[PDB]
Amino acid sequence: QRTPKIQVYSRHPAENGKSNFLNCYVSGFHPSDIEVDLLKNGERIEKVEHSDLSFSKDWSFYLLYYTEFTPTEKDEYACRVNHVTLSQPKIVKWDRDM
Amino acid sequence: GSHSMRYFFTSVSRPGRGEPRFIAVGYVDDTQFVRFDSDAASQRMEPRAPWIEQEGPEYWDGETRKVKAHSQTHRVDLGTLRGYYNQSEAGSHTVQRMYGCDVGSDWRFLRGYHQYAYDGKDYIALKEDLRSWTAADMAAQTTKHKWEAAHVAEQLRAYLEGTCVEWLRRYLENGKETLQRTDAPKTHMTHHAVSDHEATLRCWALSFYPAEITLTWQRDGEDQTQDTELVETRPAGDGTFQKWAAVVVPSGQEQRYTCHVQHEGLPKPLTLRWE
Amino acid sequence: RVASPTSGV
Ligand SMILES: [Co+2]
Repeated sequence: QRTPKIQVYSRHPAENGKSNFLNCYVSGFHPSDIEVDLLKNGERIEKVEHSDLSFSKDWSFYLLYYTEFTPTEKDEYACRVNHVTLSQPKIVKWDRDM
Repeated sequence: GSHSMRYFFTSVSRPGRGEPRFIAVGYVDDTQFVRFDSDAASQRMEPRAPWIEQEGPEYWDGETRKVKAHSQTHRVDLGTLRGYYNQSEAGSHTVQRMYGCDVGSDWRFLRGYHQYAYDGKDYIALKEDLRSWTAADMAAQTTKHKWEAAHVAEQLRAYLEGTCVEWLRRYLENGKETLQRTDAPKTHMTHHAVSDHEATLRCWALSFYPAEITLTWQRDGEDQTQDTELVETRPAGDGTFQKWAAVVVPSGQEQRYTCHVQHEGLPKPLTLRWE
Repeated sequence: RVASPTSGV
């Protein structure tokens, strides 16, 4: 019924060459079943963890997915989300300015 | 300041095989402190904050037993609701429940709540009087008559005004080093040219706790909402939160714009201007 | 501390 809002961002201000944590925050969605991958240059990152499922006052769900990463000049990072409300996976690129 | 304890329960039916997925989480303010996940190996309520780990075996056994009982209650409910709504056994459905209590600065009871949803919509909720029920439709009305006959509100009221507030106070004491500490937003402003005569100013608030915050832009000392963007407050992943607000401005006019930051951890609101 | 479960719906 409700499609996920998506924010992709780092836990700390990004500096190239300095390890950090890549977050994908998905919220405002329903039902709870959802697929979230973090991508490095288009490829799935293997060691991704997520928070315990919870929800807001309007009953919509939220989850944080995260993994360690090192921002660089050359690597592209992204979040890929699929959900019953999406005809195809939505990919949101990480931008260190947001 | 004020404080709350809240528990959140989600059950999702799995028509193809097996029992519903069941996940429960408990929070004090914006800090998760326990969880139960039916998919996890322990099959126990588990700690998620240092200050709860000191609770003894009787605590953990009791919490585990009760949360498992919640899981079975929801399993039955999913069956009951499927019948109420005349639905197929083939589809997946969701039950959600949330309850908790708020206390004031003096740690006295402020308010309690207990609400229940089916498939993401209000189903039944305890009113603020902790005596009455809001049933959203006729299935929920059926439930409301059942819960009246079973003295359900009396039991919830006793919990919300008693056990809920008593243990909240206990937790606030045991976890005081973090639960009663506010982390003020670390703030800064970035500048991003959008053309050779227009630029985005982005006002950042980072690493703050609790999550409640207000970010506002002013131009020449009057609030501005046109050409602004405010993102939803988001978890940093380390227990703190982040937020930013941005505005597009004509280049060279940056000094007209001030970002104002209000947060419990700030005695007086902060004002930021572009460097 | 969690509450005890309520009656079924
Ligand atoms: Co998982």
